[PDB]
Amino acid sequence: YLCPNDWLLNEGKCYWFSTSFKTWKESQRDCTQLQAHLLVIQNLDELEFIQNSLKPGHFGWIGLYVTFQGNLWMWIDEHFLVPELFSVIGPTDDRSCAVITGNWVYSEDCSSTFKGICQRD
Amino acid sequence: VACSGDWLGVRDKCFYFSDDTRNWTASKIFCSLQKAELAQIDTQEDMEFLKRYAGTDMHWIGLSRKQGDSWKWTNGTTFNGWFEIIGNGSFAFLSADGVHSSRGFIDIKWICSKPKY
Ligand SMILES: *[C@@H]1O[C@H](CO)[C@@H](O[C@@H]2O[C@H](CO)[C@@H](O[C@H]3O[C@H](CO)[C@@H](O)[C@H](O)[C@@H]3O)[C@H](O)[C@H]2NC(C)=O)[C@H](O)[C@H]1NC(C)=O
Ligand SMILES: *[C@@H]1O[C@H](CO)[C@@H](O[C@@H]2O[C@H](CO)[C@@H](O[C@H]3O[C@H](CO)[C@@H](O)[C@H](O)[C@@H]3O)[C@H](O)[C@H]2NC(C)=O)[C@H](O)[C@H]1NC(C)=O
Repeated sequence: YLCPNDWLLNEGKCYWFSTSFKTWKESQRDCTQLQAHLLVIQNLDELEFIQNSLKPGHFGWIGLYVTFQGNLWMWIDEHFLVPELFSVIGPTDDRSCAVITGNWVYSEDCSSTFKGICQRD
Repeated sequence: VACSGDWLGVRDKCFYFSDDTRNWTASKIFCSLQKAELAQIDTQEDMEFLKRYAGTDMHWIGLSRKQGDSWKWTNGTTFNGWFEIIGNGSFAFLSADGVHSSRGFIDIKWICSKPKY
C-alpha cells in the first residue's frame, strides 16, 4: 500500500497537503485531478493524525461545508457531521466551508484561497 | 539601541516571530503587552525579510478591514496598497508565498513590529 513522493499514510488512506492556495471548490477539484478528494475525516483516529501532522502556521480545507438550506455542516461523502467528532469555531452560515488547524476546526469564507488537504485509498 | 534576545532587529524596526498559535485579536493584544502592533510592514525591504523568515509558516500582520469598511493597520491609518491582499477576508496573514485574508478565528502564528526607538 502506497502513494507517490510527498504523500503521508495513515491506514488505507493517502494524504497530499497541496502547496498552493485555492478557493475551496478549486481544491476539491485539484484533488479530483489526482483521483482523490478533499479531506473527509472518517473518525477520531483519522482526526488525531492530520491534527498533530500540522505544524503551527499550517492548515487547510476539508470535505466539510455549510449547506445553504438547512444551513448545516456536511461532508462531501454525503453524511451529516456530528458533535461526536468535533465542532467548527465560527459563524455557520451558507457560503462557509471548513479548514483545519493543528488544534481545532474553524469556519471560513469558501470564496477564499487556502492550501488544500486531499485523500483517497 | 537594538532589540532584546527574542526580537529580531531589521533597520528601524524590531520584529517578533511567534512560536505557538493564536487568533488575530489574541495577537493584536500580545504585541500591545509589549507596546507594539501586529508587524505592520511599510518598506519594500521589510517585505522580503518577512516572507523569507516565515516561509511555509503562516503569521498575522495587523492589517484588517472592519466589515466591508476598509483595510486598516493596528496603529492609525488607512492602508494604501503597494501590495495585493488576496483572500477576501478581514484579517491578513503572511506566508513566504504571499499574504491572504481570513476571518481571524484560525489559530496560527503572528509577527510583531514596533519602532526600534
Ligand atoms: C481570540 O481568543 C480569545 C481568547 O483566547 C477569544 O475570547 C476572549 O475570551 C472571552 C471569553 O472566554 C471574551 O469575553 C467576552 O465574552 C464573555 C462570554 O460571553 C462575556 O461574558 C464577557 O463579558 C466578554 O465580553 C473576550 O471578549 C474574548 N476576547 C475578545 C475578542 O474580546 C477572542 O474572542 C478571540 N477573538 C476572536 C478573533 O474571535
Ligand atoms: C501608522 O503606521 C504606518 C506604518 O508604520 C505609518 O506610515 C509609514 O511611516 C514610515 C515612517 O517614516 C514611512 O517610512 C519612510 O521613512 C523611512 C524612515 O527613514 C524611510 O525608510 C523611507 O523614507 C520611508 O518612505 C512609510 O513610508 C509609511 N508607510 C506608508 C507607505 O504609509 C503611518 O504614518 C502611521 N500612522 C500614524 C501617524 O499613526
